[PDB]
Amino acid sequence: SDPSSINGGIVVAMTGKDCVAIACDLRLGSQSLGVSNKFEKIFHYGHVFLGITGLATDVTTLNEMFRYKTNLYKLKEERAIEPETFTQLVSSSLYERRFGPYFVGPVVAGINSKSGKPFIAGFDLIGCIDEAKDFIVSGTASDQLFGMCESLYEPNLEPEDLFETISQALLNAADRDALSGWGAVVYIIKKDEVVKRYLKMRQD
Amino acid sequence: NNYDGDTVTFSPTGRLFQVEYALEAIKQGSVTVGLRSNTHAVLVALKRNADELSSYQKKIIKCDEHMGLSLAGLAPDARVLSNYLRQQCNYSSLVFNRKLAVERAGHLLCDKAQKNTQSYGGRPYGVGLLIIGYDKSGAHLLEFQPSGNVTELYGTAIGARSQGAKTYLERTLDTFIKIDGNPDELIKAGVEAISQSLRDESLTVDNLSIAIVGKDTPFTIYDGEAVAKYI
Amino acid sequence: TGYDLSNSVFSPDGRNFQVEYAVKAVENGTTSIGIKCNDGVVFAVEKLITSKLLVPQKNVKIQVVDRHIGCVYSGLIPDGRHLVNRGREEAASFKKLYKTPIPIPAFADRLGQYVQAHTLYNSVRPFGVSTIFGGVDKNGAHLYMLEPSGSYWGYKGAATGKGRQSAKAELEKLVDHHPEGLSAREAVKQAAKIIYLAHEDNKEKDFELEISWCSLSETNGLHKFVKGDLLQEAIDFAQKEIN
Amino acid sequence: MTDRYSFSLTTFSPSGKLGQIDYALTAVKQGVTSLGIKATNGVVIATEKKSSSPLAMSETLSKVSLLTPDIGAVYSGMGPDYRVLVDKSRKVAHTSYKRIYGEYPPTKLLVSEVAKIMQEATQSGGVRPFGVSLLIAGHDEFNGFSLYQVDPSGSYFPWKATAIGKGSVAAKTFLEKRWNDELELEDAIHIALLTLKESVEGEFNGDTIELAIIGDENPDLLGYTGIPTDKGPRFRKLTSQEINDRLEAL
Amino acid sequence: GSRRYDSRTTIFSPEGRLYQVEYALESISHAGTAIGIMASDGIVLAAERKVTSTLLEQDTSTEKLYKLNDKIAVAVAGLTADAEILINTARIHAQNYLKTYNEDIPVEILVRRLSDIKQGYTQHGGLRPFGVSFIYAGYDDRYGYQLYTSNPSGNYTGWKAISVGANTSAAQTLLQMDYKDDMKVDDAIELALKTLSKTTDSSALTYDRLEFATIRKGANDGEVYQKIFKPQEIKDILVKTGIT
Amino acid sequence: TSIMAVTFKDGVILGADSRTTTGAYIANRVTDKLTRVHDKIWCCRSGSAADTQAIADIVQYHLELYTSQYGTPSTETAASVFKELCYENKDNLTAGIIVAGYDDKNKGEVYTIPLGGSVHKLPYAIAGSGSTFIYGYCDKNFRENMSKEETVDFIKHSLSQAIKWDGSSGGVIRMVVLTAAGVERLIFYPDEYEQL
Amino acid sequence: TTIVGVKFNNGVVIAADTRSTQGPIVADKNCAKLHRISPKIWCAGAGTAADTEAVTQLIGSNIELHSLYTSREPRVVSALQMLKQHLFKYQGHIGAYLIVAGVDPTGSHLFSIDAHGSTDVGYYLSLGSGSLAAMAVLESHWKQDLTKEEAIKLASDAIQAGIWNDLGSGSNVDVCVMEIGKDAEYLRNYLTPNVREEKQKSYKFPRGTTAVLKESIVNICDIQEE
Amino acid sequence: GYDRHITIFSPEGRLYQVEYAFKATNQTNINSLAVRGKDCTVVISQKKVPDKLLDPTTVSYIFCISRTIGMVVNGPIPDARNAALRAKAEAAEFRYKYGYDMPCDVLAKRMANLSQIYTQRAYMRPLGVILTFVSVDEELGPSIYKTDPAGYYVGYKATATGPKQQEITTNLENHFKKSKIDHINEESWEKVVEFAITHMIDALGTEFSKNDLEVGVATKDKFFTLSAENIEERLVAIAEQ
Amino acid sequence: MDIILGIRVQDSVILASSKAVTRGISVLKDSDDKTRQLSPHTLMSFAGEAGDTVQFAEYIQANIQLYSIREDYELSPQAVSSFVRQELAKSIRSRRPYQVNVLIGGYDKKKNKPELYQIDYLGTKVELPYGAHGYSGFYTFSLLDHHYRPDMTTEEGLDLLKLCVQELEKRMPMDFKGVIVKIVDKDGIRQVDDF
Ligand SMILES: [Cl-]
Ligand SMILES: [Mg+2]
Ligand SMILES: [Mg+2]
Ligand SMILES: [Mg+2]
Ligand SMILES: [Mg+2]
Repeated sequence: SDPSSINGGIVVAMTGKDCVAIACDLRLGSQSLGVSNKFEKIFHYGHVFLGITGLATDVTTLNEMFRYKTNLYKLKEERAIEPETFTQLVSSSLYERRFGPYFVGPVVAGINSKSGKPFIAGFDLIGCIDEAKDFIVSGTASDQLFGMCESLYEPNLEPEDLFETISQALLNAADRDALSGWGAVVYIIKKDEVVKRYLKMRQD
Repeated sequence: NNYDGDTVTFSPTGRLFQVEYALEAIKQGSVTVGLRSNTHAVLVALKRNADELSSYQKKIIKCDEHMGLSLAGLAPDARVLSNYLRQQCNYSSLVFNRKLAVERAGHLLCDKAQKNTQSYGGRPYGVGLLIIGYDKSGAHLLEFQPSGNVTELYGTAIGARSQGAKTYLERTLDTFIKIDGNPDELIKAGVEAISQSLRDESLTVDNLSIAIVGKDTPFTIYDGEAVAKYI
Repeated sequence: TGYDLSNSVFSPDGRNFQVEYAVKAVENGTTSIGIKCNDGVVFAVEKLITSKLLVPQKNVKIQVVDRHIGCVYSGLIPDGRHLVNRGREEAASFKKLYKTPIPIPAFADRLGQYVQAHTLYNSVRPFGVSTIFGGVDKNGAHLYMLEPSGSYWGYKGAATGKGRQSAKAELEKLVDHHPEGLSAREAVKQAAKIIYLAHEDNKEKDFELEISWCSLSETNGLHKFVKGDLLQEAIDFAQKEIN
Repeated sequence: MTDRYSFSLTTFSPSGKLGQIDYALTAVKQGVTSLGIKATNGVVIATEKKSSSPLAMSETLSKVSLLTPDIGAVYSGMGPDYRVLVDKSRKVAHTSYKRIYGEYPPTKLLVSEVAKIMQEATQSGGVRPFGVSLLIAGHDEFNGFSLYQVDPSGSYFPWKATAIGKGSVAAKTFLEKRWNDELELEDAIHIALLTLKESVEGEFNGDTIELAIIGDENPDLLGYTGIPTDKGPRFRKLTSQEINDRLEAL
Repeated sequence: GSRRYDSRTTIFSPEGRLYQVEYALESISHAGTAIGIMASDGIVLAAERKVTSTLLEQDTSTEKLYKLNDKIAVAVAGLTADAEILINTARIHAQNYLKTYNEDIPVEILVRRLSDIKQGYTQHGGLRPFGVSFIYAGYDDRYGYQLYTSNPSGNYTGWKAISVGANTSAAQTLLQMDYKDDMKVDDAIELALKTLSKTTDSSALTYDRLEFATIRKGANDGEVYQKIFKPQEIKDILVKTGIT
Repeated sequence: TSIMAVTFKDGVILGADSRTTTGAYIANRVTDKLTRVHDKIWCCRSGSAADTQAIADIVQYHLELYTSQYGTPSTETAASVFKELCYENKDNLTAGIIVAGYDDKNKGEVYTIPLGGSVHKLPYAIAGSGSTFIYGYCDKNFRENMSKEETVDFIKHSLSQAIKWDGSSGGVIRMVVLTAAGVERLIFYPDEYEQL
Repeated sequence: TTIVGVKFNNGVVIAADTRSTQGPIVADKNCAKLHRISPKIWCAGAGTAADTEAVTQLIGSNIELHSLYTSREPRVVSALQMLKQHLFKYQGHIGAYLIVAGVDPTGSHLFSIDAHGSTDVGYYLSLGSGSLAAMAVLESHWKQDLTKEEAIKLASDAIQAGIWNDLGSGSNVDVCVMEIGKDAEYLRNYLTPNVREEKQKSYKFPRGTTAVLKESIVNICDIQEE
Repeated sequence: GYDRHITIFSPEGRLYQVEYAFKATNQTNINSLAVRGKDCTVVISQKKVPDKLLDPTTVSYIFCISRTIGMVVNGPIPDARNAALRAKAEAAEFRYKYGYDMPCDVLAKRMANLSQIYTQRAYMRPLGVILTFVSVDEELGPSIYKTDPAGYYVGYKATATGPKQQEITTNLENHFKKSKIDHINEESWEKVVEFAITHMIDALGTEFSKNDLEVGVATKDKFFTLSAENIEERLVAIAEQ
Repeated sequence: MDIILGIRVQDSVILASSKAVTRGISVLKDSDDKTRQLSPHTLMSFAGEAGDTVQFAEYIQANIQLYSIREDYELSPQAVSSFVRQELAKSIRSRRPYQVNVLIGGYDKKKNKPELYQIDYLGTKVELPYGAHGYSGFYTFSLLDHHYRPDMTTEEGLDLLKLCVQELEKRMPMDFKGVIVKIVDKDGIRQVDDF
């Protein structure tokens, strides 16, 4: 009945020294029934990465919408959109549906190509921006993720250390949520290289 | 000349030529007569055929039990205006339980015709109407022009050669106004009036159209052998 | 040239020729007048008897707006009726929102703005009437005259139609000979005389006189038609003066 | 009523000319001269304040207008047409950009929006083209400093330096001889004042000349302190005194 | 009323021609020449800017060649402002298709859509037509490399090599002479520049008077790359082909 | 709310408490409920603060535009404009307004517009939650043609009792006097009116 | 949320806490609730956080255009009128509760605004879940003719009362001072009385702790030449 | 030659309908003048009542737009009243939306923008009027802003409009060349009205009675027009020195 | 309606759909075909609210047939599934949404691969080796999770499907009157007339 917990799933993002990380589980379900273990929730438009939790039809719709908008942006601006600018576009787009909203929890992650500064941001279903220095969480196990991140996180972690921290944050949070799991992906993002890693985890 | 292309243009002498041209269509139409006493009101109309195989074009239209008109000019325009009168008579009865006064019916027709003389895109109506009726103030006769001008009269005529009938009624004024409680004699006076406008042709059984309304007489139209009595 | 073929076009003079042509239709119409008296206004009009077949006293020309305003006009009669219909809508909406009956200066501008609006576009034709109107409100009596251009002013006396020059001269005499003012009953008598005198420009056909008035003392500030004995008395006074 | 002019008033003639656009350009040609010069560290736009009467207060008539904090505009041609275009340009910078992306548009894209409005007045029903040419100067993070010309047709072109209106042909020749890619902003202002003197008949001072720059950020004109990333507008209109100081070193 | 001032932009002549379309084509014949050549391994777009100035900022300037998406580009001949209206519409159509079907829009479908928009202005609305002719260069996985043109009438046709704008009669004859089916991109680059060099109304063909673009599968493995040439890169290819 | 308006010999006086509540919390203890819609036409507001502020702003706009065209509006006219808004939007509004004004021709007038949007011209009017407790007192103590000092005392004593018994009412007693002489604001503090 | 506004000698000061919640969970520990309508008109928002931000930016945008149109610096009464009419029209569905303060050519001003469109005037105001705690402090220590230093002190003390006593409020105090004839000074994190203590343990993992199935490079670059 | 009938460009880049609207402006044959004092703004205009049948109290070309703003019009009365009604509606709406009184210069800009639209849109004709707005603005002080059929507007130290505007303009120019200040250095508005009437008499070369003039005065927080008896008192003071 | 199943094997996609139509109290029909051919190599089965199912399926069919004629080209299964998803995602925020769940089985002639897409009435799309809607998956997925191989033949897929239907007939309370089975491969669409 509650649209934000029909399909399940989680996303988490973190900042490190000259890098950012964003990660998500791979489950899609119909309440109790597990339907897919390959439903990735992280997308990217140029060097800007977007994770989306919540109602899966809206996850797909918003990805298609932001691909649409960032493609037109690039054609007109003659440059790729930056994380700070894209964050405002997500907020604007969500608020235009104020009284008929998309039931989602978006998360933005990326590095500004000009300043080199790591950037992350989170939103509620209607556009309110949470721009944290440390970490952003979203999904049906957000409480669990808040608990993991608050204890595991420390500032200025090197890329390969940040990978271990965010991976352990996701995995252990997902294992305490019925509607999350069935695989996981972690993106490690540096100024001009991005590595994608699929994690081995329990499949119940 | 340069000022007759549309109804939205005055001439240098302050004339509206499109309205005057619409008035001309009435003069080409067949003659119809209207006259009244204090108890009854009568319409007499000369119907026109296309040829010997054709029917004679109807000239009189009923608007309500107490009101109706006769036409001269563009017949489809009379259908539009009579339909509007039927609706207005009907609105008055349904909403106010009131029979629409003949004078008020004239005011409504004036205002409807006026809007077509001051706006771009439209055109004036190309028909003249004679409205008779019996209401709370007795018998009435009205003459409508598509310029918007509506006039209350004892008697009148419109159409081709209508001047002959109009002069006759102007002479007979004192006689026919006194024909109270005698429908047949009032119609006789109307048939004699329309006869002053005939040339070459005479009033036959499928040529003549008569209508009457009065104190205890609903608006009724007579055609065919029903008018042989008056030929 | 061609500046006079379309409404709302400025000529090289800065003139709207279509509005000036509408004035020609007004000048072609019958004579109508208005007289401002001590506590009200009087309106009168010439009605040409085209034929004996016209029913006397039936084709009424003067029109009431609300219950306190009278309107008379010369030119295209249907155009005048259209303007009065709008005036009645304006007066109704004013009273609906503000409760009090529309003041005469307020009513004047409502007609003025509407007539002016018909000089702004080529998709409409200007009004072919000059309208004399007025009545009594909380600040007293008011008389106005409104032209095809939308132009209007307040008047002590007003006249329009074919016999306007004759009428104006008669009105000017009354203003000079009565600086203190004219009574309502006097104004009715004078209005009858002026129409009879102005009928010389239309002397071919005979006519019918029609008078109305609004007076604080005589009609309680309501618009009424002059009828019966008071009308005959005014006709007699008028006939005596022309002989 | 109703607008019954739903058809184009600008149409192709047998020779392929769009008459109304050509005639609009003729109106621009009669207009007072305005110019723009781009330097390495800024842009300058300038024009003459042709006062219609000495009783008129010409400071109340702004020929050089701020569109965004980092973008300014000047014109040649019909003043009233310019004024409404400035209103529309200021609004479209918000409605079609700032309310979406949370930042002011880059110069080239605001120019693109103004151009679109001018193009539509050339094709839409019942309207004439705008009788102005615009010079729009601005700065943005990724494109740097830039200068654009927009014409009645809606066409726009980027310039290193240019002039429009009355004495544009002579002014453009003057600018070709003086412009190089190593000019500092003060050098460009100096050249602007020299160029503008040639097309001005009467008084030539700070009160008869209108001049503005796109240069360094002005934290003193921001109106608030406390946010490090907000450093103030790059658009600045020079005062009457500031112009006169540079007319002594002329 | 208003009828007096109506030019009636959407009527036939007695000969069955559309006045405004014909006159718009007359306008386009004075625009700078644009050429498109299709090869087996790519497409070339070359176009001449109209009598420029030394003070024009060329490296940030665009009047001829526009990107519609990553696979399709257009060369413009006519009113630049009119072209940008249509270009923006085409960019939106391409994205609408991508959102709906999750595949890049086939070249012809985009061309047909823009051409239908042009057609509408000739049949209804009483507005003037767009004074623009396009050359469409694009790639999709159905027909591969494709060249199209459209004009103010809304008619479109496919080509191996084509020109629009000024001196198309002379340009088309030169292309018809030297074009061969087994031609390669590097050869097509040379043909396009040689044709412009001969048909130009200017005294000589230099880098500052040109816009240039290639669409190549010269992108690392089975994918397509668009290359809008920079001023220095146009200068180099002019020296390489021996024109300057 | 405890609001009232009272006509007297020289004109009319409006009175009000200053308490605005959200449940039992006093969101504002120094509220001004006496509101100017024209120079010498004011109103007392009761009900939803959003609604009555929105209505009063629209009326002020209407009377400002009336004045520019037709000169000073009557108190009856101001009451009519209030009524039109309250009657036509009765489904969506919770507003109880008392309109008071001074003409030179009509002198002091009071109109009350309750929930339904009806209009009632009265010698004096009381409204708001606190008015229930002073129907008896006001009916017994009101006289026509009182002096300024008597009317100030009548309102002060009346609203004192309304405040004493109604928890929703309180704070200071504000008053606005409307006469030929002009517009005078009065304020009375708790230490004054509580000992009455 | 706790937000306050306090008038003083030559201007007005507003303050706010920095905690934003989603039920009982703290979403952001250092949230920015002081919003800029114009350079010298600032407002603080409680209620639906997207609404307070959205309504502030819309009116702020229209205020900027109005300022350019009229060639005048924006007025607080204009921001107030535009905000209340917008909120009334939406009948309380836009859940924005605002304290609007600022300086303009008319002087210094302080207003509050409820979500339904009603406004009020005052020398001291408070809004949000911690408004009762804050108002207790304001009613205890407010006086007429406060100095700038006294008003900043009173405003932050009122926010502290909300921080310590209201569960809906916490973390830091943000302040903005608007004085007549001066630039508005935004003091972000004016007080920081809630820094977390050092943890007992480091939770940095040994590298290779997480089990991995597949690795791959993600192509973020555009289609390449040659 | 339909480029002369509607507002489209002629081959010279001119708008003839706009130019002809400027000519309609002088159809009333009335001259107006406006000046600024220290605390006030004064506007005077000729009053001509050619018909004895007219009520002279209703003949006026000065309008009270708002409490603070006054407007004098040069042009036919129908177009004048059209502009007046619209200005009144705009001023009232402004106060409702933005919570403060519409400034004189802002209203002028708004009416000028409306005029600009009539010069660009074909279906609407220009109004054949010139509008002079006056007030004592709360930010800018005494203010004169004038609008025309081209959509042009600007502020003025002083201004004149009508058939004989040039004579009045030069007279005013010469005075301000002497004084070297942007206003009439006088405390009371009565003396600023006396200055305005005196310099109109000098420029036109005609004497005025109380019924030949029409006067409007703007002070802080109100604009008002003078009665015939107030003007008479002004004329008496002028004659007595 | 009730049970719809799908399985993608080596070289084909197999769709199985129940034959029963029940109007509350009575079974009105036992031979109903709950499928529509969208294009020569694309089949769509459906289940949901009465009326809306057939109305939606035929509407989609008409649109894909229109595209095929306009372009003289068959859309890929991926492209068709995306079009269908968008229509349902549009529908869910309408005045009265389509209450319809679909499976799309297609053979991509370009990639020479079978493809199975599962889309629910909200517009939730997933590509799967095997799928179902309603309660069908609750009974059959444990069997498919055990026996499924990506290199299965069509005959092995039909046998695994028979085991799924047998489990449904055993443990489901409703009588769905058997299933109609259709195969989608490189040669097009055909019906298995004995199952
Ligand atoms: Cl505007
Ligand atoms: Mg789990
Ligand atoms: Mg499990
Ligand atoms: Mg109490
Ligand atoms: Mg026009």
